[PDB]
Amino acid sequence: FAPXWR
Amino acid sequence: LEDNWETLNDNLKVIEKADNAAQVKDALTKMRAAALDAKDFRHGFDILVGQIDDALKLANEGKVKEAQAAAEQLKTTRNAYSNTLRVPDILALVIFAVVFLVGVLGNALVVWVTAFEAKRTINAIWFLNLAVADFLSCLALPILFTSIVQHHHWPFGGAACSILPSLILLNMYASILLLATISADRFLLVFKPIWCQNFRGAGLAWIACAVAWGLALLLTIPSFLYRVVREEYFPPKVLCGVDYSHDKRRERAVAIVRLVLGFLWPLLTLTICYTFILLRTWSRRSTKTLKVVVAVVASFFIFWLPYQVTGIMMSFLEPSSPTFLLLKKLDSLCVSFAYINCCINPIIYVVAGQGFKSLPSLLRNVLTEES
Ligand SMILES: Cc1ccc(NC(=O)[C@H]2CCCN(C(=O)c3c(C)cccc3F)[C@H]2c2ccc(NC3CCCC3)cc2)cc1C(F)(F)F
Ligand SMILES: CCCCCCCC/C=C\CCCCCCCC(=O)OC[C@H](O)CO
Ligand SMILES: CCCCCCCC/C=C\CCCCCCCC(=O)OC[C@H](O)CO
Ligand SMILES: CCCCCCCC/C=C\CCCCCCCC(=O)O
Ligand SMILES: CCCCCCCC/C=C\CCCCCCCC(=O)O
Ligand SMILES: CCCCCCCC/C=C\CCCCCCCC(=O)O
Ligand SMILES: CCCCCCCC/C=C\CCCCCCCC(=O)O
Ligand code: NA
Repeated sequence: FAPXWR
Repeated sequence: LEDNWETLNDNLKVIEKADNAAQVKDALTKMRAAALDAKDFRHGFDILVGQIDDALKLANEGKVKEAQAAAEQLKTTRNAYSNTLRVPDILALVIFAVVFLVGVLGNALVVWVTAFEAKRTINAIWFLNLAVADFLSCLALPILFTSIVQHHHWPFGGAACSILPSLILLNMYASILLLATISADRFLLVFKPIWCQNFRGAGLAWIACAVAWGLALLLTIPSFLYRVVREEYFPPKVLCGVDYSHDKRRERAVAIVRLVLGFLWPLLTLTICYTFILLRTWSRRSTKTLKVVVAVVASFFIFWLPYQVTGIMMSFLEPSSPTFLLLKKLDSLCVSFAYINCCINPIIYVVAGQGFKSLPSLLRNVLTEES
């Protein structure tokens, strides 16, 4: 999992 | 002090995604140094260091899982320990703000100007569609802005988390497909003008635009489906992001396809297109619209490049690596730089217009000329 876009 | 605090959290993530005791121990050693480097505040750090030594003892014994558990308990202590934003996030905010103001007003004005000539001139249809894509993309910005201001907290729900961050990617494919269509039109006007006299009409232009929009949407769905919200606990909040967990191959696959379809293949094909067109023009004795479109095409690759470079790099890096962690912090900044595409067209139009009265009348002359 990674917040935002990448 | 603020830098040491990030050192703790960075190595904490390293421990979370560690393969063996050696990495856990190394990360914990750097945490200890950073904790000591950083009377009520002394106590908190003291409780932190002891917990690090507890975890460090376990890791030294070779007990990786038990050491990682003790490191997770360290996060519970952190809450008991100046909530300012990262430098890259702050720059992202500044850029976001400017792009929103310029892009909303600028492209609204373009849509206004080109809407009237849309059934009278092909160029108006092209520029109308580019503006609509840019305007729509800008609408997400206030909510993205807000979330970054609230330290990535996402209180807008799952639906908005899937859609709003996706609008910049939609804009990427829609813009470049429209530019591909516009470029094909420019190419034909120069090299196959008989085709243009037989075919070129408003009807075909609107169909090409429909397909371009449709294709863009289809290219956006896969990433759209992989966006999820995630609830955090220390400190408690809700994050909005991408989830390729237990699928590192897909993450890499998506990154590569986005690089090719969204950057490399358009770069190749449009550069070929305008090499043909410019050498033809420069060897002979319409440049106004042509000069505008070239500028818009150029600006697409200029402002997407950092996004594409960091994207590809992160996919080929382990999530526990220092370079990955650094690139992650830059993600919002890189997208904000890409977002400049959604306000740059009206700037280009006005500058190109200067080299020719009012603002809407100036756009009319630039955007609605007939070939
Ligand atoms: C994302 C993406 C970007 C650019 C391309 N370009 C290509 O494949 C290119 C295919 C070859 C033609 N072409 C050019 O840029 C081109 C031109 C103009 C002149 C001279 C050489 C060229 F190389 C692209 C193209 C494709 C489709 C349209 N029009 C269609 C009709 C409605 C929607 C687009 C216009 C140009 C393709 C994709 C794709 F296919 F992956 F979606
Ligand atoms: C005009 C001739 C062409 C028409 C041909 C009929 C097409 C429609 C039928 C099935 C489509 C199903 C397509 C499913 C493929 C999507 C899977 C995908 O995009 O993977 C995304 C991945 O996460 C990122 O790399
Ligand atoms: C570090 C951040 C830097 C951001 C700064 C970059 C902003 C780019 C703006 C416009 C792109 C224009 C690039 C040059 C394209 C214009 C040339 C042109 O219009 O060609 C006319 C044709 O040559 C007839 O002779
Ligand atoms: C060699 C790799 C090709 C990559 C581009 C793929 C699509 C290119 C389509 C055609 C390229 C050149 C088209 C030339 C058309 C000539 C018309 C004319 O000269 O009057
Ligand atoms: C969200 C992606 C799927 C929807 C894509 C549809 C894109 C719409 C593009 C143009 C549709 C309307 C056509 C214009 C009608 C008037 C043309 C005319 O009468 O001269
Ligand atoms: C007009 C059609 C345009 C065709 C463009 C040609 C570009 C090639 C398209 C995508 C190729 C990307 C290769 C994908 C790598 C996937 C990695 C993997 O699955 O393991
Ligand atoms: C700047 C001009 C150069 C850009 C033109 C290059 C066009 C490239 C077209 C498709 C290349 C396919 C890339 C294959 C990716 C391999 C993925 C993998 O090996 O995992
Ligand atoms: Na644009």
